Amino acid sequence: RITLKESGPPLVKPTQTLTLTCSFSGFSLSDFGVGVGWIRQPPGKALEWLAIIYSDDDKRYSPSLNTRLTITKDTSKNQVVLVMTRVSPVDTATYFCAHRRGPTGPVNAMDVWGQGITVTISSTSTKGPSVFPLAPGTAALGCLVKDYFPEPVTVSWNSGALTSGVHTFPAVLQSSGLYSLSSVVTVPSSSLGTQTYTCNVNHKPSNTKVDKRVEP
Amino acid sequence: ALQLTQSPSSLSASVGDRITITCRASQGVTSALAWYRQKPGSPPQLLIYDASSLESGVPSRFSGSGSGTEFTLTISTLRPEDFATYYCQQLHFYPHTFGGGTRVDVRRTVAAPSVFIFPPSDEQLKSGTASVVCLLNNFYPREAKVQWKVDNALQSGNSQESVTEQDSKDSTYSLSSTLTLSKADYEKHKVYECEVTHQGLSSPVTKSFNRGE
Amino acid sequence: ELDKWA
Repeated sequence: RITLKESGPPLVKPTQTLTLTCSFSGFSLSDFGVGVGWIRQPPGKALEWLAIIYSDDDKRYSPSLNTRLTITKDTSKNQVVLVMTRVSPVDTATYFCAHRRGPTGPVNAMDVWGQGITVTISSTSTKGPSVFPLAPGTAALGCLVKDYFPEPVTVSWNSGALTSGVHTFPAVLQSSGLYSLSSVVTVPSSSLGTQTYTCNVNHKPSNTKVDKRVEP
Repeated sequence: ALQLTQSPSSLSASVGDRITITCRASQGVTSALAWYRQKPGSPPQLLIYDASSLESGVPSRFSGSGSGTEFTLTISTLRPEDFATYYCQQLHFYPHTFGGGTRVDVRRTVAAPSVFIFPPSDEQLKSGTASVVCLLNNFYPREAKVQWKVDNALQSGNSQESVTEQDSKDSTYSLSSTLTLSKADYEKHKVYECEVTHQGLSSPVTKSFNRGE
Repeated sequence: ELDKWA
């Protein structure tokens, strides 16, 4: 039926402007009522309403983001554009654009959403990770994959041969603009002296491969 | 603006369970209230529009009621695909507002975490910084508190954590906290302890190490 | 202000 989609830059630097585009098809902005809004959602946090624009141009913004947002619509392309200025790391989130019906009672909801595009703010250039050990019956051991950019990084243990006991945690964007994530595997003691544990790290975005062995 | 208080904020249920979640409005929004289900990694999905109307294509198990300031979303029989986060949104006043979301995870017996603390490495310790991490492995429920202490001074504003998603087999969670000190600060303190507070523990449990020893 | 179709 109706499908919408977000385009734009996944990486954006503090201060600059973030221009997002909503390309849709299944309706048009010529249909009476029809609205297209922008909803953003930080990491692991709630949905936040950004702005809405309708078939005839009235637009409403978020009182909090009002002086920083500008919404427009090109009806020849069936696109809606959103410009957010002077961004900071707190603007890092996933941005969604959704469709709103028009009067035919049921214009009370946003029935179809884009799939979302996750934007990340970071005055930072590409950078490979440094791999440190997190080392010692149940026993834990792991790898601290620190200071890399941008996502993602892939971690496996013993070249994939070890999969159970493993927990690769979500990376965190540090105050430095760089990422950091830990991967831990839980084994049972006894093997700590006969078994061997190596985490294979691969940050494709910077071509960095590291095999790290961990022990007491 | 218009505040929407969702509650519970987090819920724990099983399949075939029947749960009712509410969404409270600070001001009367008539019936301009929508409900969405959101599975991790996927966008919100409309379930109920106009407060009580079931959105075409949505299972009949979902339903909504309310008007003005009180609204609910009920799931007659909980399915595997329902363990997600739910949000309500009102479209009566500008700005359009969302609630804080309600979380529905899989219920299992309380499981206390297995705590491990990892000191920084000598290799890291010469880049100029010391990362000490605490691991809270396989617990339930999700709620856990981690406090860092260096020579007993409670640490604040220099740690970061991330939790994994609920395991699809043992339904537990695992957390990872990283205290970041600068090498110099790391070396003028002795006890590095990680204190975990969790429903499966009668008293908080601490894991510590003495830098040098 | 009120939503637009209120």
